[PDB]
Amino acid sequence: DPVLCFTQYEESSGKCKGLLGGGVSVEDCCLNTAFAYQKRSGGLCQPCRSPRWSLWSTWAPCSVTCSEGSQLRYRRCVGWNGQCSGKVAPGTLEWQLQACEDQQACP
Amino acid sequence: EVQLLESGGGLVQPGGSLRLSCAASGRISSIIHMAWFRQAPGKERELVSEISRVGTTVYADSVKGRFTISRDNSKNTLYLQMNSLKPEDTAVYYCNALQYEKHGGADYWGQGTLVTVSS
Amino acid sequence: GVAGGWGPWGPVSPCPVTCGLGQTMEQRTCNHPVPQHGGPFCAGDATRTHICNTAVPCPVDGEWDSWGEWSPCIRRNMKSISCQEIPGQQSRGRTCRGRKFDGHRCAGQQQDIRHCYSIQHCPLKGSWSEWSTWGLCMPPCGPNPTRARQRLCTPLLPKYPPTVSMVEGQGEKNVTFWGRPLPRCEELQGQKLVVEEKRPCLHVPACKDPE
Ligand SMILES: C[C@H](CCC(=O)NCC(=O)O)[C@H]1CC[C@H]2[C@@H]3[C@H](O)C[C@@H]4C[C@H](O)CC[C@]4(C)[C@H]3C[C@H](O)[C@]12C
Ligand SMILES: C[C@H](CCC(=O)NCC(=O)O)[C@H]1CC[C@H]2[C@@H]3[C@H](O)C[C@@H]4C[C@H](O)CC[C@]4(C)[C@H]3C[C@H](O)[C@]12C
Ligand SMILES: *[C@@H]1O[C@H](CO)[C@@H](O[C@@H]2O[C@H](CO)[C@@H](O)[C@H](O)[C@H]2NC(C)=O)[C@H](O)[C@H]1NC(C)=O
Ligand SMILES: *[C@@H]1O[C@@H](C)[C@@H](O)[C@@H](O[C@@H]2O[C@H](CO)[C@@H](O)[C@H](O)[C@H]2O)[C@@H]1O
Ligand SMILES: *[C@@H]1O[C@@H](C)[C@@H](O)[C@@H](O[C@@H]2O[C@H](CO)[C@@H](O)[C@H](O)[C@H]2O)[C@@H]1O
Ligand SMILES: *[C@H]1O[C@H](CO)[C@@H](O)[C@H](O)[C@@H]1O
Ligand SMILES: *[C@H]1O[C@H](CO)[C@@H](O)[C@H](O)[C@@H]1O
Ligand SMILES: *[C@H]1O[C@H](CO)[C@@H](O)[C@H](O)[C@@H]1O
Ligand SMILES: *[C@H]1O[C@H](CO)[C@@H](O)[C@H](O)[C@@H]1O
Ligand SMILES: *[C@H]1O[C@H](CO)[C@@H](O)[C@H](O)[C@@H]1O
Ligand SMILES: *[C@H]1O[C@H](CO)[C@@H](O)[C@H](O)[C@@H]1O
Ligand SMILES: *[C@H]1O[C@H](CO)[C@@H](O)[C@H](O)[C@@H]1O
Ligand SMILES: *[C@H]1O[C@H](CO)[C@@H](O)[C@H](O)[C@@H]1O
Ligand SMILES: *[C@H]1O[C@H](CO)[C@@H](O)[C@H](O)[C@@H]1O
Ligand SMILES: *[C@H]1O[C@H](CO)[C@@H](O)[C@H](O)[C@@H]1O
Repeated sequence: DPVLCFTQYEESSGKCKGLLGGGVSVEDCCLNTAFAYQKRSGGLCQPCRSPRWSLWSTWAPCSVTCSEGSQLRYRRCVGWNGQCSGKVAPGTLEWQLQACEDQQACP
Repeated sequence: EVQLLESGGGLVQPGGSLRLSCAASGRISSIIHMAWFRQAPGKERELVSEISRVGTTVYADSVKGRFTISRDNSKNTLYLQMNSLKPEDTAVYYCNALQYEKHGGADYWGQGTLVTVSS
Repeated sequence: GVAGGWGPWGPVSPCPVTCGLGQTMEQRTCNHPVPQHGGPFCAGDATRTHICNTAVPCPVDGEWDSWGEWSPCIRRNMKSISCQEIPGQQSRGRTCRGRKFDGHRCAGQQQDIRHCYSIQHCPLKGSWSEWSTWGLCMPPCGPNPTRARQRLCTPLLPKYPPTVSMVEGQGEKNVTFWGRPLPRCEELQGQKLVVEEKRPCLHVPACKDPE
C-alpha cells in the first residue's frame, strides 16, 4: 500500500522531514534505514531503523484543574521490521499514570 | 587471502600516546572494513574501532575522542593513533579486516601487538 | 505524423545514490508520435523531479542490545563465598543486533565483569525504612488504577572495604554487594519484610492514542 517516504527522522520529535515523495512502498522506502515514512499525509511518522522505545512524552495536564486528579505520559515503539523489547510491534504505546494536583482546593 | 602485519606496541605512561600500524597485503580489494580489536587481561577480545572503505567509522565508547582510526591507501596501511592513554587501555591489540559479504565475508587477523600503559 | 504524443518518462542521469531511493530529474520526449507537417506539439512538461529506486539495500550497522543479568557472585577455587569477606567475580553480556548488508560491527565490550561480595541468603540485621514515595498508578489504562508505597526491612550491609587490590601490584577494583540477603526485623503490622499501603488514583483519564 503506497507510503510517503522521507529522508530524515527528527527523533527529538516524531516528525518526518525532507520529503522525497509518495508512491513508494515502505519496504523500498526503508532500504535506507535512515529514512522515515508516513502512511498518510497528516499522520504518524515512523523511522525505518530497527524498533526501539521512544522517550517518554511530557505528562499531560492534570485531569482536573483543582483537587487530586491523575495525568498520563506515554512512549511509542518506533521503527520498522522488528519488535521493541517486550515482543511488541511498531506503533504500540506504553503508558504511565501518576497522581497530580494543580490547585489544592476547588473554588 | 589477505595478510595483516601490525607494529607499534610498547610501554607508555598515563596520558601518553602511541600509534599502531598494520600493513595489509593480498586480496585487499575484497575488504569492506578494517578494524582494531584488543584483548585485555581477564577479558574477551573486543572491537575498539573500525573504518569502512567509504570512510565511516565507529569507536567503542571507552576510547571515543581519544583514539583515531585512519587508513593510508597509498601505502595499504591502517593506523590506530592513541592519545590520552589510560591504564585500562593495556591489552594486546590486533589488526582485523573483514570482506564484503559478496566476496565471502571472511575475517582476517594480525598477530597482535602489546600496548602497556603504566605509571 | 501531425499529432504530438509524449513518450515514456525516464531518468536524465543515473540515480545519485548507491543504495535505497534518491531523487533524480526525469524527462520525456515528444516522439510517440513525432509532430510533423505543422501538426501540434505535445502539451505539458518535458521534465520533472521524481524518485528513483536502486532496489539495493543500504548497510545497516549493528547495535548492542541491553545487558543481561549479572551471573552469580563466585570464586573459581571455592564452593561458596556467601556471607564471608571474600571477593568473587561476576559477569553479564549483551549481543550485537541488526548488522546487515556490510554494516559496521558493534564496538566495545560484549561482556562486563566485576568483583563482588555475595550476600545471597545471608542473615543480616534489618531495620524498617520510612515510607517510600507513592509509585505509579497501576494498571495505567486498566480498570480501577491504584498506587502503592512501602516500608521495607532494610539490611545492614557488612562493613567490608568497597575496593580491593587483587594483585600485589597496585590497583583498587571496586567490589559490589550482590544477592538477596535475609534481613531480620521484628514484625511491623504483622509483616517481617514489606508493609504496603495502597490508594486509588482519582479521575483517571482514558488512554487514547493521539496518533
Ligand atoms: C602482562 C600483560 C599486562 C602487564 C601490565 O599491565 N603491566 C603494568 C606495568 O608494567 O607497570 C598482560 C596485558 C594483556 C595479556 C595478555 C593478554 O590477556 C592475551 C593473552 C591472555 C592469556 O590468558 C594469557 C596470555 C595473553 C597473551 C596475556 C598475557 C599477559 O597477561 C598480558 C600480555
Ligand atoms: C609467536 C608469534 C610469532 C609467530 C611467527 O609467525 N613466527 C615466525 C615463523 O616461524 O613463521 C608472535 C607474533 C606477535 C606476538 C605476540 C605479540 O607480540 C603480543 C604479545 C608480546 C608479549 O611479549 C608476549 C605475548 C604476545 C601476545 C606475543 C607472543 C607471541 O610472540 C606472538 C604471538
Ligand atoms: C568505583 O567506585 C567509585 C566510587 O564510588 C565510582 O566513582 C564515582 O564515585 C562517586 C562518589 O565519589 C559516585 O557518586 C559516582 O556515582 C561514581 N561513579 C562515577 C561514574 O563517577 C566509580 O564509578 C566506580 N567504578 C565502577 C566501574 O563502577
Ligand atoms: C479548573 O479550575 C478550577 C479552579 C475549577 O474552576 C474547575 O471547575 C470545575 O469544578 C469541578 C469541581 O467543582 C472540578 O472537578 C473540575 O476540574 C471542573 O469541572 C476548572 O475546570
Ligand atoms: C554506496 O554504496 C552503498 C552500498 C552504501 O555504502 C552507500 O552508503 C550509504 O549512502 C547513504 C546516503 O547516500 C547513507 O544514508 C547510508 O547510511 C550510507 O550507508 C554508498 O554511498
Ligand atoms: C522516560 O522515563 C525517564 C524520564 O522520566 C527516562 O528513563 C527516559 O526519559 C524515559 O524515556
Ligand atoms: C511530567 O511532570 C513534570 C510536569 O508536571 C515534568 O517533570 C515533565 O513534564 C514530566 O514529563
Ligand atoms: C503528454 O503529456 C500529457 C499526458 O502526460 C498530455 O498533455 C499529452 O498526452 C502529451 O502527449
Ligand atoms: C510517466 O508518468 C507515468 C508513469 O510515471 C505514466 O503516465 C507514463 O509512464 C509517463 O510516461
Ligand atoms: C553499544 O555500546 C555503546 C552504548 O552502550 C555504543 O557504542 C553503541 O550503542 C553500541 O551499539
Ligand atoms: C547495560 O548497562 C547499563 C545498565 O546497567 C546501561 O548502559 C545499559 O542498560 C546497558 O545495556
Ligand atoms: C546486576 O547488578 C544488580 C544486582 O546486584 C542489578 O543492577 C542487576 O541485577 C544487574 O544485572
Ligand atoms: C521495624 O519494626 C520496629 C519498628 O516498628 C522495630 O522492630 C524496628 O525499628 C524495625 O526496624
Ligand atoms: C510514612 O508515613 C508518614 C509520612 O508520610 C510518617 O508517618 C512516616 O514518614 C512514615 O514512614
Ligand atoms: C505520595 O502522595 C503525594 C504525592 O503524590 C505526597 O503525599 C507524597 O509524595 C506521597 O509519597
